[PDB]
Amino acid sequence: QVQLQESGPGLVKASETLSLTCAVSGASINTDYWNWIRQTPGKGLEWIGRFYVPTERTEYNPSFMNRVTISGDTSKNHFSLRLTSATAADTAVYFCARGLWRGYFFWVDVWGPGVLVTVSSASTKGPSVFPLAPSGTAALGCLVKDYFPEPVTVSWNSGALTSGVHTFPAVLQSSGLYSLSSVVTVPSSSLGTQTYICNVNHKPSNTKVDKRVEPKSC
Amino acid sequence: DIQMTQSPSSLSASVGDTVTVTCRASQGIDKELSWYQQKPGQAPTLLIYAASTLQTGVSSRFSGSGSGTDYTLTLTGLQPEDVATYFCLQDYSTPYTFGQGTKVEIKRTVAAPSVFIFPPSDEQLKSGTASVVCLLNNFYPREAKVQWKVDNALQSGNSQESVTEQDSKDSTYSLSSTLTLSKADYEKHKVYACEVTHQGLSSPVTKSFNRG
Ligand code: NA
Ligand code: NA
Ligand code: NA
Ligand code: NA
Ligand code: NA
Ligand code: NA
Repeated sequence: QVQLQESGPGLVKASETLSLTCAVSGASINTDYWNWIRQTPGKGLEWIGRFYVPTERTEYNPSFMNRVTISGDTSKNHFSLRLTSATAADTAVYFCARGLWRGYFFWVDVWGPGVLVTVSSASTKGPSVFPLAPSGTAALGCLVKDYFPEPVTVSWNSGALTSGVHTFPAVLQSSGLYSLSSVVTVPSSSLGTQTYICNVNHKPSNTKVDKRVEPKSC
Repeated sequence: DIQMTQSPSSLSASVGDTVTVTCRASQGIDKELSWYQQKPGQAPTLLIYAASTLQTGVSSRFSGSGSGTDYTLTLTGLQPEDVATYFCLQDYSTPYTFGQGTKVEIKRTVAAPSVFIFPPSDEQLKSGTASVVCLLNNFYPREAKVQWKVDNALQSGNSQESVTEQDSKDSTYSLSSTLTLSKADYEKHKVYACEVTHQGLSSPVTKSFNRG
């Protein structure tokens, strides 16, 4: 079970430094290579640099000039990325990924889930969570409104409810804040008996919001 | 630097079809290229490296070939699960560079949306704003029209739409339309309706609630 996990998403103020960490499990960073890659819709995937721990040798994409450095911690099985003088152009999903090097060939066999980092001159704000009350199948959801920056994670009943869940892409409001909805379709039989709570997690703000959704009454 | 040109940027295919994605390198890269699958909302996973060596554990339906500058990823027996974006990566020379990716979509039988409307929360209405949501669930094709009507008068300008990526199971889409108003203007009217037009519906479906 080789697994990789980047630091939690967050906000980076303009001109300050972007810092991330990848926690590696199932493999030692004392072998093979360790990369940071970022992804944007318009720019696609961008390789940032690779890192070899035993010799502490580092190879960076020149396009980042000398804003970037990659280091490790061999007893904690962590490696990190730092990117100074952060700018709006650095907003992206950052991936940590292992790279294997056999002969002349190099490829990325294990990627992390990726973490969104938003560069902004504004401040974090937690979401307001409102219910989408229902009414043989019914639909209900949560309205995660007015939060900054992206993203928010949404579960239902602490992960117990999975089938039929749709968490829509966030929308940018004239507010400058993001808003999305998460819906789930359940048997109409279970509305009065079963309880439905959406677990919203806004890691950029370290704000968790839990909201129950019931049919409005008289 | 090496420039990777990938084509097509997007394609649509039916279940069981064979799809081919191409990446063209700015110069010979002597088979130092790998391919990756990235399902919606997930991170990329390895498929092939060294241009044609299949990663152990990945289905044999994926195949890679190429020499010099031109490289191909071929995907046979297309299944709904294969909906994803596929990228190339050249490891010939640093900086490593990626193709722009090919978005692979699935063609399926027409499926009609299940429509639902949600009135504003009483909680939010206390704060002074009202959000009405209309949900179009599991439909295909992606094309759809949603028009808001308050007191059965067409409304425009105060709504924003959001659509999910194609479902990996049934290859369907879902859509949300959010009409947001001040509480004052929300209370100026009584009937709030969501008229939905779509291929799979005999006639436009209208779902409404009355305020009170
Ligand atoms: Na190589
Ligand atoms: Na964003
Ligand atoms: Na919304
Ligand atoms: Na060149
Ligand atoms: Na297409
Ligand atoms: Na309510």
